[PDB]
Amino acid sequence: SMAQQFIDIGANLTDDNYFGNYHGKHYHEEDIDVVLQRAERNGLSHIIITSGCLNDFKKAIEIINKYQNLTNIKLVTTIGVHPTRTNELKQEGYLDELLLLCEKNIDKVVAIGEIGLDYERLQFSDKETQLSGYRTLSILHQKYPYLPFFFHCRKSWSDLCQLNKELGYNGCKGVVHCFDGTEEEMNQILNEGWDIGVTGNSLQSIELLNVMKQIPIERLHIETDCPYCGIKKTSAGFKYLKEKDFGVKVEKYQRNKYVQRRNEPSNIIDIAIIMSSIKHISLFEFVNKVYSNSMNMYFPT
Repeated sequence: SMAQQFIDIGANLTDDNYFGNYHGKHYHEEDIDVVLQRAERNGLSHIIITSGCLNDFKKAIEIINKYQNLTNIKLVTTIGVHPTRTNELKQEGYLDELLLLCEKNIDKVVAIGEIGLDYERLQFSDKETQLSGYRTLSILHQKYPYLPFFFHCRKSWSDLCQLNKELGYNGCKGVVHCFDGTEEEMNQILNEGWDIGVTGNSLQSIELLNVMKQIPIERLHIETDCPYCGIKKTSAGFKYLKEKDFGVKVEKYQRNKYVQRRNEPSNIIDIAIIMSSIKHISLFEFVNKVYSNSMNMYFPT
């Protein structure tokens, strides 16, 4: 009976922090329940739990199995291997196990992702391994040609665009998420038929604000990428917020309070506020249209 206002197209709910673990130490009880309660209280109706490898996918499925009966929020996930974990594709049986898990849980899967290329993180999966892995991952689109994409792109757009063409992705639906590129990259992305997802990282500088305000409203999605990417007091976008609660130190954890530096699905409102302000669109009109974008992209009827 709560409002249905937000779809978080990218929540990292498998992150250690939601199991009360911060850099290897256990601080508090696994609190996804209260994270979800706060999310419901702010009108989140669907949360796409991002998954980027076999372990993540197992975790995402466990969260959905455990919590779906305790929340009105639709919990779903994605199928794919993050460019930085494409090295894991070399282990024999890895891909088969991933594909079997996907098939058994296909009703929980709403995108192929998080997939793509990351040319700032080349130490576990080098450029060749990333390119190779992306090609291997095309089996997902082959098996499930109706699934839209959730793409990761860092300093790699020209290569990503070429690969998408080569693998026949062009003309499909998809979002380039956590976008922080240039105006020219934004326009090339839209020119290729894709949408753009905006997080707190997309809003960190005045230069980024001037790119994001140019995203056409009917091509825009919002997301938290939580626990990462919360608006900082340092952020350019912060100029547009009014009385943001930063929460409390993890040592002073309260069930009814935000943990400091732990972004949450409910913090998606920060993103809608900033975006609608810089685009000079009525907040509720903005909220409504972005909701519709994400529904038609990931939860079509």
